[PDB]
Amino acid sequence: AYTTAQLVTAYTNANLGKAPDAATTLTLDAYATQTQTGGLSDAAALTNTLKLVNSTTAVAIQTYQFFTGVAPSAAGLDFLVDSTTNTNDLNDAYYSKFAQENRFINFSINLATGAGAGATAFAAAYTGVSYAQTVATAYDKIIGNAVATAAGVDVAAAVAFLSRQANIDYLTAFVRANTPFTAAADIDLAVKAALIGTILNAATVSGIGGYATATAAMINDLSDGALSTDNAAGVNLFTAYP
Amino acid sequence: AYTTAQLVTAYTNANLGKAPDAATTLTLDAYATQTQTGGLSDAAALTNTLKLVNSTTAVAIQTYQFFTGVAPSAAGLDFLVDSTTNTNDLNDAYYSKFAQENRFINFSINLATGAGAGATAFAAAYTGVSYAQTVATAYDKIIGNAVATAAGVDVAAAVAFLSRQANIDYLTAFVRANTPFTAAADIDLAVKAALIGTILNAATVSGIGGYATATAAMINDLSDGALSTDNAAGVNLFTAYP
Ligand SMILES: [Ca+2]
Ligand SMILES: [Ca+2]
Ligand SMILES: [Ca+2]
Ligand SMILES: [Ca+2]
Ligand SMILES: [Ho]
Ligand SMILES: [Ho]
Repeated sequence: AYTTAQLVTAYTNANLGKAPDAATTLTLDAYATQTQTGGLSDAAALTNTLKLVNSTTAVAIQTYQFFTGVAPSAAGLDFLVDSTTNTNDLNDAYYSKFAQENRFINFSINLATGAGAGATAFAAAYTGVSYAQTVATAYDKIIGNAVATAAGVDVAAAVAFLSRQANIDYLTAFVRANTPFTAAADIDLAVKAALIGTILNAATVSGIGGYATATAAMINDLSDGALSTDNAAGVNLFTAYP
Repeated sequence: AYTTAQLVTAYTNANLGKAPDAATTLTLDAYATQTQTGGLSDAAALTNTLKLVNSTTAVAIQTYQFFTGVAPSAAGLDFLVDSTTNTNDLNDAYYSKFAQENRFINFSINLATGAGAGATAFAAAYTGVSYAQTVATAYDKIIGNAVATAAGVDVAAAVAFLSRQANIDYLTAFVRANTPFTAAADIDLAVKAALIGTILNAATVSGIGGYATATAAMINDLSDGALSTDNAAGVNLFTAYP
């Protein structure tokens, strides 16, 4: 049985020192009183609390891992999510009009195609490969292929959907309008980055797959105030949380 | 098998020393003779007896808990329900023309928006949140969300109903006419209080949910004359009756 004052501290540390909105406080409060009456177990309540930190935090853990091969350190996460120094950060003013999806896409393009940390590596790996393959391989990397089928979701129907011509056209226009790219190669390259972003979203929302399960465990460890692993130059998810 | 003289004592202590009306005596009598013939079990008869004390007592236990975080002590309950000192009390002359519903609404507005004990806390918690969210979160706090679905009642249909525009308009007029509030903020705040009141009624009438089940157990303990928990400065329902 959690006091409503414990669930807010668990939420605050997950959000890296951002105190919850008035609205969400009421949501947390419901989860507390549903544990005092035994209409909800303890572990269940805590998971739902940490589910609310998806947009702010999970966006920074997941994308960094996929592109640079390592999740940011606790100190680094602070900078990306909730800081004094970064004027514009994930739980700040700039981003308050981006949905969950457009947050993932934003982070992806940044890290991948710009002067970002992942640019040189992602540029060499995904050159001269088709949209179809980009999606298929990435789907398997993130969500697994075996795991998805066991979970009951049909892989073939999902991959086809993401790579249909209508989808590609939508992104092409999106990337052309928003990003300062004009070259034919860089636009192509950025579209791929946006697709992988879309997949990361689709992963974290369903809870299936390796990426989603590890990120959940990192946020759980981060909940209590102190991150156990906390290597100075980044934590590799798959090493630390088996 | 209960003698009709035992069911009246069980009713009297639940009502805190108010002896039942002529009409209800006849109802209790039926419940007695239905236990002597074995057309009704013992526990069943006693529950129905205590179901009749809903309007008078359950109104004071439930509302106090929701707004001040603690049900009133036995001594306090006496004051609210059936006393010499309080000229106007729940089972007295003032309230004899209020239905069950309007009793809940009355108590809510008192405790929440006035100079009542809950004013300062409720004022800070429910400021700058919409009608929709007020209802949704409160529904879950009181009735549970998981519990309701298992019980078979569809949550979405019920919450939508409570927050439909027609409902809000009815209350707005109601609050404006009855309460001495003229400010635009206080009226807004009082409407929310009235909604939560409506939900408390809807809870106690169906028997579903954490709030309703605990209040039933407190009344059962109060039935025999002596309240076991009886902390001087209030009994927290969810601690005392697991
Ligand atoms: Ca900032
Ligand atoms: Ca930890
Ligand atoms: Ca009196
Ligand atoms: Ca007792
Ligand atoms: Ho922070
Ligand atoms: Ho009394």
